[PDB]
Amino acid sequence: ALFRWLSRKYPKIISPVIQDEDVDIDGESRPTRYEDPNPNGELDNLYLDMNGIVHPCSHVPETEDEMMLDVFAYTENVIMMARPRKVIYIAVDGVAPRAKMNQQRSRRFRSAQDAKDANEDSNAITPGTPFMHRLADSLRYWAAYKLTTDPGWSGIEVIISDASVPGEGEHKIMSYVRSLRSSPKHDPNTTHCIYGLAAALIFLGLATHEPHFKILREDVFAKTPFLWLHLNILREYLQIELNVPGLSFPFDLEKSIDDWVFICFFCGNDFLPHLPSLDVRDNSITTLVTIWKQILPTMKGYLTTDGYLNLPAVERLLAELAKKEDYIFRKRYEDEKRSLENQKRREEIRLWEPGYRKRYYETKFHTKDPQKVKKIARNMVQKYIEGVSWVLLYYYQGCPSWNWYYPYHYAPFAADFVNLSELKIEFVEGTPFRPYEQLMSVLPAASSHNLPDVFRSLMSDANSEIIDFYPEEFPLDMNGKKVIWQAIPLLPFIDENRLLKAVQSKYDQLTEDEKFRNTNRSEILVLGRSHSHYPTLVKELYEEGKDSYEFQVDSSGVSGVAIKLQSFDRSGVLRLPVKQLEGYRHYPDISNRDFLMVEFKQLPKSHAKSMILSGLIPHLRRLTQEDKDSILYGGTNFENADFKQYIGPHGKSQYLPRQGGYKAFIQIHSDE
Amino acid sequence: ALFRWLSRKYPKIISPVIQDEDVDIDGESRPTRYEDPNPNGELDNLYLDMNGIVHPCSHPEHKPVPETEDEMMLDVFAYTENVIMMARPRKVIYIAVDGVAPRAKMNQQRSRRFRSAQDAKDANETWDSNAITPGTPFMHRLADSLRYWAAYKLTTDPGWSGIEVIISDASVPGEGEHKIMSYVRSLRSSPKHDPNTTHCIYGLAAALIFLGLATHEPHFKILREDVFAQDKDKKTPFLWLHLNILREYLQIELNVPGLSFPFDLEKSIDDWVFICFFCGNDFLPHLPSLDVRDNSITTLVTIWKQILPTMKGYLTTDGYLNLPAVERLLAELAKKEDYIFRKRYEDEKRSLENQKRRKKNEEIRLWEPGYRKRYYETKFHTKDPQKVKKIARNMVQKYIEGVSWVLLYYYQGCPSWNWYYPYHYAPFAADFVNLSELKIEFVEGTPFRPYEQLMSVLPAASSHNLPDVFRSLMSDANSEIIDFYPEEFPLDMNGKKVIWQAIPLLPFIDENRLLKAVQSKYDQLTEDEKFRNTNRSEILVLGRSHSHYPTLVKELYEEGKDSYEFQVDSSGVSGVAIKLQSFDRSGVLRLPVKQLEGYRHYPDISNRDFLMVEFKQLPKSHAKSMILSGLIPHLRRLTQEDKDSILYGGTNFYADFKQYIGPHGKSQYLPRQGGYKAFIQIHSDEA
Amino acid sequence: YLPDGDIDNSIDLSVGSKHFLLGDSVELSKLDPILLALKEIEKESGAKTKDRIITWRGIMRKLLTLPYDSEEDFVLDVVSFDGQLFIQFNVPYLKSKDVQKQTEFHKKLQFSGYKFEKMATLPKPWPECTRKEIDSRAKSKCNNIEQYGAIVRTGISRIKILIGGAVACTADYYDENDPLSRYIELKTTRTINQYKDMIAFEKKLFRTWAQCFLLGIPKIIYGFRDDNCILRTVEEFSTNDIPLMVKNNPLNEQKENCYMSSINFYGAVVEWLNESVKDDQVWKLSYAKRNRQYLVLKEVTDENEKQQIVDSAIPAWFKEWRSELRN
Repeated sequence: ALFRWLSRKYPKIISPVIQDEDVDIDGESRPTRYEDPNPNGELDNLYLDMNGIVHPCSHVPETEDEMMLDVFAYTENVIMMARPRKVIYIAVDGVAPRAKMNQQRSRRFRSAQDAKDANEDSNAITPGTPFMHRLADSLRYWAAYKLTTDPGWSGIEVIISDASVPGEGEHKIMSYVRSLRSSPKHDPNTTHCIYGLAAALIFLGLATHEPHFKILREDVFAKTPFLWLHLNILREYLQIELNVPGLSFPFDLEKSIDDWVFICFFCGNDFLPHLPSLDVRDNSITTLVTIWKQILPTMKGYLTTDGYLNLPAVERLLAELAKKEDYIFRKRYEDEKRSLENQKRREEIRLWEPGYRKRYYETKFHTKDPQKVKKIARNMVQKYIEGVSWVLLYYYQGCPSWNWYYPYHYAPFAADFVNLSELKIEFVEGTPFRPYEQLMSVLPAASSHNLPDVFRSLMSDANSEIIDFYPEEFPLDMNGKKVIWQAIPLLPFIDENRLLKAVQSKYDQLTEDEKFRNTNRSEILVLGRSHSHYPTLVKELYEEGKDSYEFQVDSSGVSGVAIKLQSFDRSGVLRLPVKQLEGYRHYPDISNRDFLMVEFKQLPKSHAKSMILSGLIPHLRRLTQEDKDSILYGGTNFENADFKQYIGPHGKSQYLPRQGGYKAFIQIHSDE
Repeated sequence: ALFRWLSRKYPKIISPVIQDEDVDIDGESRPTRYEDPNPNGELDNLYLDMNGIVHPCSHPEHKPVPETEDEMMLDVFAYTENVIMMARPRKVIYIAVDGVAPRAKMNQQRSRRFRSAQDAKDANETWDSNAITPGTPFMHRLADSLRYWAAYKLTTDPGWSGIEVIISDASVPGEGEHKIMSYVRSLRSSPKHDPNTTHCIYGLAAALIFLGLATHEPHFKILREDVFAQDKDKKTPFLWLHLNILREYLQIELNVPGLSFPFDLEKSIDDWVFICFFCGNDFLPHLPSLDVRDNSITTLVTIWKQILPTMKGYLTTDGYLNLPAVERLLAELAKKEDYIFRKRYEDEKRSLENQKRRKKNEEIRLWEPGYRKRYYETKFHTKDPQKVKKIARNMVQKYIEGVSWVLLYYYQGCPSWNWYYPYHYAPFAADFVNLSELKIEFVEGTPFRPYEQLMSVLPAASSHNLPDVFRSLMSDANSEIIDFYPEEFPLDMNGKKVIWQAIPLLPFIDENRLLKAVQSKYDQLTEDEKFRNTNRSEILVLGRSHSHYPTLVKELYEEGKDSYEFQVDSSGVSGVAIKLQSFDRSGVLRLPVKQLEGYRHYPDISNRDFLMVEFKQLPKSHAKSMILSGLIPHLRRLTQEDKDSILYGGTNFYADFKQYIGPHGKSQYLPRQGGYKAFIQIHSDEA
Repeated sequence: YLPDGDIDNSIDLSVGSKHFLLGDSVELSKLDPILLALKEIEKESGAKTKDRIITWRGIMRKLLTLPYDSEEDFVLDVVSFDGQLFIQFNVPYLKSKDVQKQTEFHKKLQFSGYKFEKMATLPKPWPECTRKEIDSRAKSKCNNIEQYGAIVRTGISRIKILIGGAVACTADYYDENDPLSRYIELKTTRTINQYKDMIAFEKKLFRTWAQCFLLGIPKIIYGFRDDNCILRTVEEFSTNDIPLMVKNNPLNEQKENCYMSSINFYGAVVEWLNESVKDDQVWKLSYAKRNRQYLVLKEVTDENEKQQIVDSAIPAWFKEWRSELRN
């Protein structure tokens, strides 16, 4: 989807990964050693999104123990492929916010329908299943083994955030990087790298405003090859593309990026349905940015600041978009008809016809009272704006509400967003649901086996008080390309107040093992025996009996608060829970003398500001004149390069040699 | 050329002419009388361009083959009758013939004239198409021939009672469509002018579209042939060119939002017209980075749109430039110069790969960096940077003169009949810097005599047209100006596609040397040639049954008046009228064609009914540019579809409506908001 | 001169309000201009004109509007020097009008009217009027002193009346044969948005039609300023068309045509004036807003008020001028 447009419009931000071979150094035919220099380029931190490995599709192992070893083998490959040197963050989905619950019900309920017609586990990955518990302890063993059995892993921390940790997968990564920026000692040249598949990661890399960033993913259109996605390269495009003249206020690419990623969230996101006149594959992102730059000189400020909206500014933005959809709807119907006879030569609304606004709200809501339409179409704007505010905060200030959700299946037209300033926005943070509450609110009727047996009565019984929330069949509102490719599974939204009363009646009937799985916890952290902090923490957390010790920017760069782990025993031995299988390297048990497992916690939250740090060293520029001229004036247009250097902070000067600087004067007059 | 771009970008402008004849009125298909209502929409004025008809060479695809002058005169008369019939004017006929051209023009057709001689010699191993020029004996026979036709039509057709015909033969100084422009501006300075006087012109040049916007008369159009299927006995289809509808287009496009100064569409059009004069014209070579075929007109429009919000005003005002304003436009364009050079070079290489799948030394390499230095010493053959720097700056100064001289030439008449661009090439947009420091001036001068132009425009292969006395100073090697007459010249190919579009490098004619020799030959010229070697004033011919026919006779034939300030009238003509010499309205106007009975008979008429008077324009005034007072707009053709499909269409290159032609309604203003009538227009019929 | 683009540009009518000076009505509402005009009329004619009623358009329009627009209070001198009734405002009443003149909203309205007049005119004909003075109309002052006017010899019943009139501006030039047709009167009011707005509009058009029809001015260009003193829309009228538009309005179709009644009442008033005073007898014609039934035609006496009124209204220049006229 988006990735193809990014590739074609921006060609240089994508590059192949030099996996080299098994014997990386020739001459002596030395096999790949971790301490060897990385051809891809030196890297400091690395974040893993475990979803891309736990659910790699490829539609195959069938039992849990079959693919645990496969996961370890594959994960070990990607780590070697990048070779982080400071920190390894492992992110696993927790209990996601209520907004994503509804967008997740339609995902699972559709698969239930995909099961029914197939009849004529893939749903065990969700947090709270026993498969996660086996997986959660599986990572702890792998982290301990790698550190204590690899010379190259002496000074690399590993932070594990299992499914027990509340929050979405990437949301854990985003909150962690922001916490590192609140420490005044933070090094502004810690190159990052995050591995994932979702297209939101490209935008979210720019949210951190860390220029030395990159994303790792395998080639979708292809040992599997992998593609580097250099965000620092992309920032060079954006600061050229978004540099428009005649501004009443000074140019600020940092705020420009914030606005740029903001408009990319109307075209498409995972919390709110797209506007009826907006389609990602129809190059709608170019439509908004073109509109955005035309109107930009008029306003006195940018659309958003540090994730906070400027309602007068956004009200003006889509105003001229509300004067284009008529042409857009006409173009869609015309091109669709033109496409109809293309292969031949070789209704309710009629969006192309005028007055569609009356038909759209009348048909989609099965009523035609003008007052009712006015009430609904005005209430849509208030809710839709709240979500955009909620999403923008969710990517800059963490989760601002654990219980908010969009209560309607369709988006308003571009015209209805008027009188925005009169609207009021209020959020309540609340607490995320327990994993069991998250399960049955997203698991369909065909996957009760993951759910504990006690709660199955409220799920499948016809006399269940909440059976209305569980329909076997639902209408499929087409509203899409041909039939079901984007069908809307119209499902009554779950009432929280009714739901919470019923589920808590079965807490007393669960086992202690499952009760242990019905509690939110905090992430952990491990340390090598040869690591610098191994004596320090043991001296404090195991010799002085310290309850909590506070960190700062250190040798690895990690920060936060460490607390002794009660379950951890210094004299114990960790045993691999997965039964060893042939064809794989046996993993021996290791005593706790060679590592330490300490509970971890981040710094207190603060209002993060979106501008670059101080002392930041910028790399070179691949963009010659031809590179940007083809973008500045190219309009619509249809590999080895250099990665050993031109990745990290090349040079040692924070500033650049320009104008009358003494050093700059030397070079310009050196030639003359 | 650009007409195709106008058709593609603006589709609704073109419309077919309803060439309906022998209408079956009341059951009889009788011939259409001139007084019958026009199905094309009513018309007031009609400005012909005889240079749009008199070219046997302009249509060589068929075999007209005009051998005898009588045949071509009869064909011209028939064609003019046909075009007037399908047009049906009602007030005034203006007949324009190219006169003595301004000094900055014949050089542009010296290349064309010498090319016609150059390829003719190579073709040796057909009528003299080079005879159509002022001062030749042919025009003298043509000038008087049409005067008979004007007299004939007035005194025979009952529908020509109210028509006034104004004749401006080639003896009248000034270029053809420059005469039309000046004439309308004189009618503009009369306070009694009618703002709803619909006009139209028959013409072939593409500049007529821009000039029609220059006059700022909304009720205007142009008469034009099909030029679509004519490439291929039966009537050739014609196309209307509704400039009033085009004004609706440019109003939408040139409405850039967010301006520190109020929007003014008629002021924007003046800038828009000025935009189309770097991309292409026939007084200055185009910029090396500009090509109309490459849609460069769309380019300059884009840079124009981005620049305006920063600017405090418009580039030009009433034909006078704002040098700081144009400087920003030119400087901004200089950035795009590098990109397009490589883009043009790559695309043709990409194109050449397609045929490969199917099947003065240049070497500047504009697509390679550093071309700016390499460009100049390549052309001027001097490696010294000081020589290049001096030449490059000076040559920019002349170029700015031309783009200033041409703007006045289309808005305030010819400002100078001595200026001419002294270089064969245009400078890059980068060289357009420090413009505000430059100074500009002009001198009106005097027109060349019709013979003087002939030696400055005829090649060595057409000594017969010029008087035989001057052949010694023209073709013989002993002539002091023979250096101006080379048999062969170096055609600088300039890396084009075909030789026909190259640059015929010729030495520029010295003014003093050109005329000094002529003054030694004036004495021995014949009186008939001497009379043909003198420029005169235009002629107005008036019918007997016309309303103002008695008034002129009352003063110019009874009171012995000399000058009568005619001012406005029923036909709308204004100016000063004088009587021709001792000419009497008692003789007979003979027919000099010697009709062969091949086409009709053309009976001859005495000088009793009609009357001709020497005419003259109103006194010259500094003509401003805005719409008049009391002007009534026509019916809007665009309904919210081409309004949007041109605002956001970007690239769209994939039954006549005369009801939209002419003024509609009687209100000067459109009913909007609270205006009683507007309130009645919406509220009264609502309830 | 006003193209549609200017009213498309949303011109502001409130700019430069503080610069709006204005003269006093005491010396403005004086017959001295008409007196001078008649002075040359008898200078080259050599005999007194048959005209009897001589006054300004304001009195005539007020008394025409009286049968239906009676919200006016005034006092009129009825001096009858040399058998020619020189009706005009009572000069002591003019001083009292200064107190009656009194605020700020009304003055803002007059400034809006005069700014609209200045914006939609030209000191010179459009051809010869150079661009600089075209784009300088908004930067000039608004002088309520200098005016262009003419004397009109209208007629009712069997009496010839001379009326002066402040002509706003001619249409496109000055026609030397029938100047009345080319004349235009400029007025502006609040934009119409409901039925009450158009009713007040109709009353304003009634009084404006009375004004122009007494002066015989065909064209009416009528501005529509908004709440905050900005022109929004403009539209034109013809004098003869006004009654037909008024009595054939589709919206709020609902009595009779007040125009004929007003004309007949004005003719009766003229008959009353020419039948009441015999000669050289000063009166005071007045009407109270509470009267609503009658007209107060009282004569002044005591040989002091009469003499001072005669001297104020008619300067001795005209009085001595008639002396040689009788010779």
